[PDB]
Amino acid sequence: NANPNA
Amino acid sequence: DIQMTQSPSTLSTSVGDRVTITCRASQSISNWLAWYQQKPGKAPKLLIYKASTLESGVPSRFSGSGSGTEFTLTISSLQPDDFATYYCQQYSSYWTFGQGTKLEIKRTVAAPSVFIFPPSDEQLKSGTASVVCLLNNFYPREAKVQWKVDNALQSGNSQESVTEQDSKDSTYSLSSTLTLSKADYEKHKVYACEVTHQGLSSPVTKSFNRGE
Amino acid sequence: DIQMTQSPSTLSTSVGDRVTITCRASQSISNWLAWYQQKPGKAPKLLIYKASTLESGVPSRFSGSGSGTEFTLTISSLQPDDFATYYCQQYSSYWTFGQGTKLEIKRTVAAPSVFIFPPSDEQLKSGTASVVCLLNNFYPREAKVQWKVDNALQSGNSQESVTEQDSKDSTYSLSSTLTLSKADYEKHKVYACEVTHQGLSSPVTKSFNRGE
Amino acid sequence: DIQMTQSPSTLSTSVGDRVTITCRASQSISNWLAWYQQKPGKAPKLLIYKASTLESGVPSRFSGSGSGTEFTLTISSLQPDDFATYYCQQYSSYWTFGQGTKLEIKRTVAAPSVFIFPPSDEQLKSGTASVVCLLNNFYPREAKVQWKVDNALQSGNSQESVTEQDSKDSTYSLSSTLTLSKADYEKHKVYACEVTHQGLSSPVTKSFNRGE
Amino acid sequence: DIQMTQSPSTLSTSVGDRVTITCRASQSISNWLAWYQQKPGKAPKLLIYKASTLESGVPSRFSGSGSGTEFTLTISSLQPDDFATYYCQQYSSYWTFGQGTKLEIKRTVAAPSVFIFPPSDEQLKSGTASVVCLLNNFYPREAKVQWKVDNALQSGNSQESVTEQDSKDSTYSLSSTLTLSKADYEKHKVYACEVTHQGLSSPVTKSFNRGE
Amino acid sequence: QVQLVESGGGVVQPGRSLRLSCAASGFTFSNFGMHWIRQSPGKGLEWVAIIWYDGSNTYYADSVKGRFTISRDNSKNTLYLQMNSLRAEDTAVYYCAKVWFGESEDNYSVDVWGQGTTVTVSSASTKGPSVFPLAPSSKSTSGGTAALGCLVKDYFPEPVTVSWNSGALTSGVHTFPAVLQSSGLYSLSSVVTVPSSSLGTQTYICNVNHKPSNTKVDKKVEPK
Amino acid sequence: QVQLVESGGGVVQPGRSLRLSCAASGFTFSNFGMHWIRQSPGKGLEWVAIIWYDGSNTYYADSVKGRFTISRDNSKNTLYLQMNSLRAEDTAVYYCAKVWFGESEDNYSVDVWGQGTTVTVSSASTKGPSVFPLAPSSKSTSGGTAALGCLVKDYFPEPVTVSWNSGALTSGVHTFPAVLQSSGLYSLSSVVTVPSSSLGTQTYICNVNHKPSNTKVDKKVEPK
Amino acid sequence: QVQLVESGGGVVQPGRSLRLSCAASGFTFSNFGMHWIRQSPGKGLEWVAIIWYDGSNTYYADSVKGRFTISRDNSKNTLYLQMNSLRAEDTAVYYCAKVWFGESEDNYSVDVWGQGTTVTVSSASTKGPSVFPLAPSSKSTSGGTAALGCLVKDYFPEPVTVSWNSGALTSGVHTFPAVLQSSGLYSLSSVVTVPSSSLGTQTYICNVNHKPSNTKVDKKVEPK
Amino acid sequence: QVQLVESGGGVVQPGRSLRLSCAASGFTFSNFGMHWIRQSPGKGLEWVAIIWYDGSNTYYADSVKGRFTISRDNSKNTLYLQMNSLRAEDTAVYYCAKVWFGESEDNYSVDVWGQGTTVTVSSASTKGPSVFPLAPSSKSTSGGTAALGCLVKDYFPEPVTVSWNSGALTSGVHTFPAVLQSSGLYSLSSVVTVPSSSLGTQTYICNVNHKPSNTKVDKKVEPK
Amino acid sequence: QVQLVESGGGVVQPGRSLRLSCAASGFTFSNFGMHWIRQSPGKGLEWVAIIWYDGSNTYYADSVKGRFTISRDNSKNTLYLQMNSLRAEDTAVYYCAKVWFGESEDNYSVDVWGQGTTVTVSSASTKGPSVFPLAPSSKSTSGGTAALGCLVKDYFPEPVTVSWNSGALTSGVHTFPAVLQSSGLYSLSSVVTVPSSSLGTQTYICNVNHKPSNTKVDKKVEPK
Repeated sequence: NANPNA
Repeated sequence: DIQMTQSPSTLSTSVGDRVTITCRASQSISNWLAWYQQKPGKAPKLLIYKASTLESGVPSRFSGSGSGTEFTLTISSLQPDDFATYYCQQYSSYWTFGQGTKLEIKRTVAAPSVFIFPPSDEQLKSGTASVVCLLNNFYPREAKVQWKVDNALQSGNSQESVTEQDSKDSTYSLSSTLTLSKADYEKHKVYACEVTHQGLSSPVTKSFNRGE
Repeated sequence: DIQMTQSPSTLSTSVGDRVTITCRASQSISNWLAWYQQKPGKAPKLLIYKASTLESGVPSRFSGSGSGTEFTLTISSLQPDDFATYYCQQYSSYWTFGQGTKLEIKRTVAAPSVFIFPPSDEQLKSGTASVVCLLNNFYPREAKVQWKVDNALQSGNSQESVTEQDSKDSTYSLSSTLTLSKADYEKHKVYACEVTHQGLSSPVTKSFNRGE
Repeated sequence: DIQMTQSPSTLSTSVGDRVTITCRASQSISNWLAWYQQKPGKAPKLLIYKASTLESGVPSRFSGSGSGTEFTLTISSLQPDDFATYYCQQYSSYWTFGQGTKLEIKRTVAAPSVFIFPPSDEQLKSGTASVVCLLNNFYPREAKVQWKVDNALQSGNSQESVTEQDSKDSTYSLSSTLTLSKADYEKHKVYACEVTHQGLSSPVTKSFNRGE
Repeated sequence: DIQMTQSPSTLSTSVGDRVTITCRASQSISNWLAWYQQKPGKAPKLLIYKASTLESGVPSRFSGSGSGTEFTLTISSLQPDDFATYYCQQYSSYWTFGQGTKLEIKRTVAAPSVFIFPPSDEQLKSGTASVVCLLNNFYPREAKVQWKVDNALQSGNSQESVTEQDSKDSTYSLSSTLTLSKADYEKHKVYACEVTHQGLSSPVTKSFNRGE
Repeated sequence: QVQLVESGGGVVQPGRSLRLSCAASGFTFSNFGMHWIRQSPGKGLEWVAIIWYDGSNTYYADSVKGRFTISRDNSKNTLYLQMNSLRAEDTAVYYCAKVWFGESEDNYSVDVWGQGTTVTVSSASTKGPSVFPLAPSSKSTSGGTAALGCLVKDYFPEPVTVSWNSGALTSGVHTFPAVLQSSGLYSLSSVVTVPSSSLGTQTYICNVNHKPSNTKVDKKVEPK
Repeated sequence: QVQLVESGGGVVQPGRSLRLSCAASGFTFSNFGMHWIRQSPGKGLEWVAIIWYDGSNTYYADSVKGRFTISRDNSKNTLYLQMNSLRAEDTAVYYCAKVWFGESEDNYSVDVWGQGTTVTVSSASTKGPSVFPLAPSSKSTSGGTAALGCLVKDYFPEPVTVSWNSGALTSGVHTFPAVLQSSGLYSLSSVVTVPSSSLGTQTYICNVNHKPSNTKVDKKVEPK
Repeated sequence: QVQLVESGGGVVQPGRSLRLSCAASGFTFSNFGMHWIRQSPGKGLEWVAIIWYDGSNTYYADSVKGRFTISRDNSKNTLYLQMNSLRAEDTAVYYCAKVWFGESEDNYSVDVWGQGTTVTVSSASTKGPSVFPLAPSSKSTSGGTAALGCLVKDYFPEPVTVSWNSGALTSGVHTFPAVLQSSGLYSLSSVVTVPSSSLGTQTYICNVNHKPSNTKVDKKVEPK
Repeated sequence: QVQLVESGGGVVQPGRSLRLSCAASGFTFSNFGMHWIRQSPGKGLEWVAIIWYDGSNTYYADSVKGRFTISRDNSKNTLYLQMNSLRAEDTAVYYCAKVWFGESEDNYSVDVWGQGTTVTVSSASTKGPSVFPLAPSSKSTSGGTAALGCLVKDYFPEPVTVSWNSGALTSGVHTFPAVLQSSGLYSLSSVVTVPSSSLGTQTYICNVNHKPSNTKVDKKVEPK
Repeated sequence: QVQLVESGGGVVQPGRSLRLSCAASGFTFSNFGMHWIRQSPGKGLEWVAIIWYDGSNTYYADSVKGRFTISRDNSKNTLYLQMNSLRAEDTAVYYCAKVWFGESEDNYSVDVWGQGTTVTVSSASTKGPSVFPLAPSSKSTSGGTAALGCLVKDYFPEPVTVSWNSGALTSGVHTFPAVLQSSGLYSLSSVVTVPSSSLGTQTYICNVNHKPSNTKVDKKVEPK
């Protein structure tokens, strides 16, 4: 559950 | 697989009350806990993330607290818009939800009205017999319905259904359906549903005779 | 291994009485002694530590005393909530508990009612023979039950069971079960249980004949 | 919970004096004692830890001593910057502070000037009556003010307020406010405050008549 | 580099037995210990991690225990599929494995069959002389094979090879090969292998004469 | 504002496949990862899958790993979920959801949920309901109030609508939630309380409608 | 307040292993040492093990050293007891307990005990009971009072529930505590005193229920 | 040097919640544990809570356990104290404090205290003050000196400022500390000594200011 | 399920280089770190290297540090190990292994091992075996059972296959594991027990096959 | 093996700033914390700063806190120390150092030190030296041995090199370490013992060289 956003 | 547990499962409360609900994780999730609100027949809405951060647009009467394995959600003053189901969710390792806590509208005790309906002649002609026991306008929700056929307790042949809180008076209605084959139905005489409820001093029993 | 011993093992007392129980250690344990109260079917609760320090929440009618090898627990005025079993525990070298003292509700003497039941023919068909002797509503608990088969005392083939004090009248009931093989049972005629109790001026004897 | 106690509660001293204050714990705290200084309207500052270690930056005229349950703080030569309140704190088991010792500027005895103020017509119109007795420029601080209404002593209906030592002349000012209902106030005639002070050979009494 | 040591290296056991193997680290590794199973000619398989967590799919008859420097693996009831080699592994500081424990199928004692083979004339023509001593179908595995050439013990010129436990009868076979130059071989006459085994009261000796 | 529109749900036999879609608007879809989460009365809320904003990383729950495949079309701003080898327990309401914006080292979850689409995995065939009257009489009368109704039994699939007197009677109507039977067919009841003095004279008709089969039934309920 | 909940107890054959757990709440679990203490009718209260707050030091009673292993998971707030090589005498009720807070140089014991979990070490197999009537007659009558009952013999394991006339008769009922026999099977009796004038007309049936074996027996007791 | 700045204090009704914050600067905040300590006139100095440098261990005073939650944000160098279910006795000045650096086996306390923030728990409503004159006369004259003043009664909350003649009169001014009354409203007095020869001719006006209610009152005190 | 397939192993002269590869399937290879671990009869199991999921951190054993380089291709789901300056003691079976999934603060090791590839570092040249008969006689006869065999000496490298009578004789065959000699050539024996009454009449031929050198030898064993 | 190369040192005026760098090779730099430690003749060895492997925690000595800033660039494998507001007492040799590898709960220090770089904080301006001869005569003669030399006085900064006869004369040369004078200029002496019988005939010239100022002076020393 890391950063899935740009 | 992280297990989540919410308490209480159901809380009867009134507008303006101070509400505190708890949420526990099977292992340490640090502070990675979110709270989501969902109204019936409606999409879930985000309330709190990082266990204590208020989402933009959420009124200040909501607050979160807790870390590690114990978390709490507090509503300082309940408002009618806050009647919904509240879920906690760990997001430290994948995502698992709790069973959910339903905030119920607390009101005075009202005993149920009990009615019984026999199977219709068309359904009896079709080979099946459904008997319906109705509990109307009662509170609280907890009640017990036992089917008795010639003074013999039934088990595994009935189904129960409960309505949501009525928008006008916050009461419940319950239907119990006893399903039997035409041969099983015609192999007995007396058919009764017995109802117990916290608003009833004594159990209420409705019964009919097959053919009467 | 420090041995602990409590006296008395059982104390019959009444509401309002001053109760004192003693506890002794096989060697000097200084003042490192704790007292625990346990009610039947419930977890133990801590009452006193350091032999004389009252635990928070404990009413002041409890007090401890003692040092070295002799310690006492005193209840200044007994109340109905205090009827329970009390264990002492040294914690000077590891942890060992005493056998416990049970505080019993003292009442007037009541003689037992004695009933006997012979083995059923079905159980004899199953290969076993149980004979039951019942003593109902007696006080105090101390009683002696002797089985006599054709006036011959039995030993090592019976088991006794005693209930706790009845909540309504604080009486006891006792069951004695004699178990024998069908061949041993059918090789005799008369089966009696004789009962002696401090409330009985003379021993009571109940008997039956096999087959009657 | 370890109780801490400081003596004396107040110490009147002069510049250049040797000051010694004591602090005692309800149980043994070994050497884990700290001393904190607080000036009025300002945050406390650490002076000593480990009961006798001087904090870096603290002038050498401060010293600590003591072990077990008795501890002392010594100022070898008092300086005007040292007029403040001193608290001890055990940190052997959690953290508890003493009540604090305030170092007061000692001066010669000065008798108070006594003034009385009657209730304003506006407050009487508002339904309440406050009578004010003022003691100006007195030392030491201990004095007694008793309200007498038609020679009847009042109790439980007055409140006192005391200023800090004046920066220029180290004097005190005291206000006493007697509060009464309009009906109680108009149901009497004479209103007096009687003052006793160590600089007064006899008590001083000021009084007025309602309406005069 | 943390050193690991397993005991015992080999354990003879039977189906249904309770098996306990131990593993020790040169320093404290907390609970970061894993157990891996490896069957011969097959890749190792994970059984346990964190010293006591069972891997998914592993039967419940496996259990781990231990902390610090001592750890144990327990099989409550041995099954025929569990005859394999078990390795412990610390993963507190890098990764080091133990020497491994091989679970052997325990059976009754069977004495070896001893056969001797002289070098072939073709190999002698090739310039080398290999003498082979064979021990067939023996248990347990411990045995001693001594080469004697004209009653003179040989050392450093032989090699031994052992088969795995036979799938059908759980026996071992061992080959000993004595290798010599043609000139060394032709400088002697008698060639014998002597075999000792715990099931043999006296050593068994097979021998031939060079050229026979 | 943000809007999510799910499509593709329906009734599917076990073992078949189905492709769900999620249309996103109100934000830059290609800059955010997305979740699929399902909700059923038996299991509550249950996360299904997550996909990165660029599709580079995908994760699945263990109960669905190897059967579901999540993908996306950033040129069309469309999220897809191909579901193969469906089981009966996969019946649920499925939501797509948008991950919130946070810090680089924080953990992430969802802030905006979609509308939801219902998926029912069952081998039951489409079947119209049987409407039976719950006739009021002395045995369904307490004082001056009586109860009557209609039992709508053995229909598939959901949903069905029930009205009374073509919608003219709504005061005192209680339509119970449907219950699933062992046969995979739904059943429910609709009840109404009426003045006992009106029985035998006032006509009560329940109108059951089942859009999947275009069924419209007007059943008259007469007293006994 | 402080709450401790034990779980994991049950019936285990001798020589097998068993893992007990203790869930703690209401306080900071990682800050306190814990005890396991067992209680049996033959030995009374008996200390088993102690563990430090960080697990660095553990101690065991001499009778269990080398067989029991105490551990803890401070991230889960859970106390564990792995029991290997169980013997018959280990059958007891096991409590976890919290050490009280005190001074640095004092000796320590426990202040709050858990609820308790029962562990029964026996080689007996699950078996339903035999219900035999204790029939009243002239030999069990004194005045207007008679005694009758039911003997519940040779069942395993504990417990069993007994009711009379489906619960309608509770006044004067005495169910004795079970006793363990030489055969490893339990047996008990349940008796009731009734007016002799009611014999032959009032029906008395004892209802024995044993959930571990799903046993339900309704035995009618008739006079002789 | 080390600097600590508290914020978040104010007036709160009993039963409501309040969140205090403490901003730290001048040192590496994440390397030190922190305390919250409060001071009230009734109890003096009273420790409230402690938190470890990483937040793993927290401790609370008995009077606040279960209601207060201490936390920290090492990325923001901020210490937090969430106070729920506030009682009247929680009115105090709250300081954050830094633990000193010491030896590994020593006991620890605080060396640097913050500025402090005032928290007032009261059900009183916002209310401007009543300004009453303390009129001088012959009974309040000793020689050439007379005394006059203003009584500032029944205001909430703190504070109020009092000046005389817009600050032109400062010699001989005594503004008493406010006292809390049984009604939950504050009250204080302000007095000043003036030359008796100036009575009746020199005008004296007290200027009371109360920023929370934007109250400004200039009351002239005339003799009777 | 999870599958790992090693390739690239073989015989290599000392001082040369070699590249091993590991093909992964059944999981997202780019999401997991990997280990290389080797096993030899002299040292047992021995960890070699570890690489992070993104390659940012790598670790090596001290005996191989500075000579081996581990890498990965997440686009091809392939793990690589470049081994330079190989020594004789590097002969072992090499496995790739997958790190298990765990908690953020736990330590990590491997849960799934690959199939393994054998690496033999030796300066020996490829050489076919010499097959010599182990002829049965009176000195190798006990009762009705006799033993005969074939000695397969001085071959390199491993492995060699031995059959009897083209596979028709398998009962009683014992092929010993090969042993490495001082000359770097392998040698082994294969024995079989036969009925003594068949000696001199039944023909026994051992078939040794070595595919790397295309060696096929059928050696007949005759008595003396 | 491990190698550390410092750079950035030189002459800096008091009050100015300077940035030191440390290049690491031979090991994985990003896996280890680093120290800066300085050494001066007045204070000996003195720890300056420590930085974690990821830079999250840094510590400084009390004498340098607030003026020095330690940082690192793991992408360049470079350690940095920005020194502002330099004082005279900061003149020392600065080493970077690598923390050793140990156990998780151990305390840590350094095992490998860098080469060191010299930092000289002085307000002296660059100035060439004055070379004066220490001429031998009868007053500096005892038997057949005489002493002569060269005094290299009042130069800045360090260092200077002294040779005799372009390096042809090295036997018996003693060059003393330089001393810093009150004026910020350095001074040293070089002496040599020669046979008295060689005076007046053998030519002795001292060659002072100062690369920072490109100063070269050849001074001939003649007897008196």
